[PDB]
Amino acid sequence: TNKILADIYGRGWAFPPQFFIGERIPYEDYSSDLNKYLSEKKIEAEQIVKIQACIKESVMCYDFHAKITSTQVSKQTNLPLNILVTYTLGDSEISQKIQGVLRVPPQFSIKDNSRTGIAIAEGTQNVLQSINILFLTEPGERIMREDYGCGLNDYLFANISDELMTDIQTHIEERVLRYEPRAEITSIQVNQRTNLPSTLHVQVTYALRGSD
Amino acid sequence: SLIERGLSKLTLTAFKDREGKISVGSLQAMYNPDAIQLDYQTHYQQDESVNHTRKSSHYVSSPPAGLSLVLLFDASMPGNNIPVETQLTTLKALCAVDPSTHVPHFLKIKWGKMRWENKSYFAGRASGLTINYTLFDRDATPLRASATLSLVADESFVIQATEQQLKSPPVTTVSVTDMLTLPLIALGAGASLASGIDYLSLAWQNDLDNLDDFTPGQTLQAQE
Amino acid sequence: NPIVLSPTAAVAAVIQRNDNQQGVWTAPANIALSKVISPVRAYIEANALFNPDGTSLNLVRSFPGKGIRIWGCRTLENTHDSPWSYIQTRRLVSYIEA
Amino acid sequence: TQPSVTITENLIFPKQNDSFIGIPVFIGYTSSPVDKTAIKLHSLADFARSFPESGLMYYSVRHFFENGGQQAYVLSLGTEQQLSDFSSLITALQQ
Repeated sequence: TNKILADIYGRGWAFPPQFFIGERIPYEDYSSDLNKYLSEKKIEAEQIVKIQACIKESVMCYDFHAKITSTQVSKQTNLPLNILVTYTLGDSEISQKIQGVLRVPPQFSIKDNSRTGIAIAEGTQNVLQSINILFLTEPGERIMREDYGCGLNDYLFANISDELMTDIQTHIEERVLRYEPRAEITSIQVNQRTNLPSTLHVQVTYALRGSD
Repeated sequence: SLIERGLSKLTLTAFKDREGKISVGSLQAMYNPDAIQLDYQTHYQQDESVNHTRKSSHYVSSPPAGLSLVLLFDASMPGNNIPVETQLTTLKALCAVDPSTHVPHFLKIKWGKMRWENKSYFAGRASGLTINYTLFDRDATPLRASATLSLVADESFVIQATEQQLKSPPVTTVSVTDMLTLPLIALGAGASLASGIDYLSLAWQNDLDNLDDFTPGQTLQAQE
Repeated sequence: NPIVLSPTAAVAAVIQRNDNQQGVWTAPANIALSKVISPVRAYIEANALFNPDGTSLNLVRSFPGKGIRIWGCRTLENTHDSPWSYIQTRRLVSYIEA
Repeated sequence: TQPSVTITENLIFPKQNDSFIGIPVFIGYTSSPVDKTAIKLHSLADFARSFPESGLMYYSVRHFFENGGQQAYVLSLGTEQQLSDFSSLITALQQ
C-alpha cells in the first residue's frame, strides 16, 4: 500500500538533507556464474528456480524498478554465499551492482550500506515533512519566494491569553490551506506547559486529501 | 474563557490585492457592535419544456454574501481621547478606492473567537458607508457619530482552489471490507469524484485480474 | 563613518511608547527599531547569553524583511521561581504599587 | 537557544474534567509490571506513557480509542511472562 500512496502523493528529497555512499565492491572476487556454480554443486534443478525467485523478490523489495541481468558468486565463499547482483533500471541503459548474501527455503539478504545518494520521502511521509518545513520557515527567508512560510515568530513574547491561542490556531489553518493542498487540518490544540510556563505546545492533526 | 477576561475588539484591515500580500492599514473599533447580520441569496430559473411535465428549476448565479455592521464613535465621555474625525478618516480611507489599483481595497474583519461562516475572518469589499453626526462642540468638533457599514464577500482565489480540490479530490482512496462487491466499491469511491466511476474503469485502474480480485483490508484507488 | 550607539536609548523610547499603545503589562520585545543600520555583531555569537535557568541577556537582532528588533524581555533575575523574571511583570506591579 | 519556534515530538497531557456514564476497565496482563492501582487513560498517548506499545492489551486499548472511546481504565494482573493457560487466568481473575 506504500507504493499506492507514494504514487498518489509523490516522492522527493527528505528533510533535513542526508547523503550516503555505499561500500566499495571487491570486483576481483566475483568471476563465476551462480547458475553454473549451483549446477556444478549437484543442486536440485527445481531448487535453482526457487533460488532465482528469492533473488528477484529480494531485489524487487530493495528497488522495484530493477531488472536482473547477471549473478555471480564470491570465490572466497565456497558453500553463507556472497553474491554480486547486476541489474538495469527499467528500460534504461544504466546498470548498477549490489552485494548480497544467499543462504540455503532459500533466503537472500542485502548488504546494509549499499545505496549511494540522498534520502527520499514518499507518500504520507512526504506530506508530513512538507508541513514541518512550512512551520520552520518564516516569510522573507526564501529567495524569490518571499511570501512562503508560516510566520509564527510574530506571536512570540505576547501575553499567554485566550486571544493569543485563538490567533495562533487560526493562523495555522490559513497558512496550511494556502501552501499545502495535499493535506487537510482536522484539529489544532494549544496548551501551556506546566513545567515551563513560558512555552506553548501546539498539537496539529492532519488528514490526507481523499484518504477516506 | 480559559485564562483571562480581556474584551476582544473588532478589527478592520485593508489590502491592495485580493490575496492580501500588500497591507494598507488597520483600524480597531473603540466600541464593538451589538449585532452582526450575514445574508445569503441564491437564484433559480424554472425549467420550461414542451414535451415534459416535470417540475424543476436549475441554478443561476447567486449574489455574493453580504455583511452589515454599525459602529459608534464617541469623544465626549471620560477616557475617550481619540478624536472622532481621526477614526472616521481612517475608516473611510480603508474603504476607498486605491490610488494605485484604481479599485477599492480588499478588507478583512476579525473579532476574537467569532467565526464568519467557517472562517475566522470575513473577506470582502465595502459596498456602502453611511455616517451620521449627532453631537458637536462649540468649535464644531464632532463628539458623537455612528457609521453604518456593509460589505460584499470577495474571497481569495488560492483558498478557493485548495478547498475545491480538498472536497473533490482528483484521486480518491478506499479500503475494502467484508462482503463488498466491485459496484459497491465504485459507489463509495466515486461519491467524492466529480464524474463518479464505473466498475470496469475502477477495475482497470487498479490492475485487477478479475472483477473479484481483491481481499478485505486491501486498498483501492479511483481517479477522475 | 556610522556612529555606534547603545541599544538602551532606543529601548527606552519603545518602553515609553508601548505603555500608551499596548499597556504596561505587555512585553516590549518583538518591536522593530528605527534609524538603525545594523547591529554590531550577528546573532550567531549570542548562543551562550540566554539561560532559561540563570542570568541572561535580551538580544537585539535583525531578521530578513523584519528589520532590527528586540528579542528578549527578561531581567537580571536568575532565580527559577522568582516572580520578577520579566520586565513587564516587574513594571506592572510597580504601576499597581504607584 | 534564544526564544524561537521549534518542532518537537513530545506530547502534553493536560488534565481532563469530562465525565461519562459508561467507563470500562481492561483487566489483563500488560507488557510491563505496575502496582495494584488502576491507571486512568484519556487517550492512546497515556497508555504509551505507562506501558510499551505491544501485546494484546495495547491493541485492545487502541481498538477502543479508534472506535470513538474517550476514557478507560487499565488493571494489570502481571507481566506477560506469567501467562500459562486458561485455568491460571481464571484463578488470577478470582483474586
